[PDB]
Amino acid sequence: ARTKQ
Amino acid sequence: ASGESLVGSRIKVWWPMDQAYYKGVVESYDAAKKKHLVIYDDGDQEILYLKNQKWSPL
Repeated sequence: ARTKQ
Repeated sequence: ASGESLVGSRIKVWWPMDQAYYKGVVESYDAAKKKHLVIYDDGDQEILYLKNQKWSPL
């Protein structure tokens, strides 16, 4: 998904 | 502020999932697909439709 974490 | 004129600009792009802005530069624009290539500070890259993105210059 579009997350850094 | 979209389109080919944005190339070369430093922008910050909103990632909703992180509730965060991430800084990058617009390296190119694909006219036919209306896509901007953003290269981020941290080494990430995204091909984006900026019109459906929250983002800002500076």
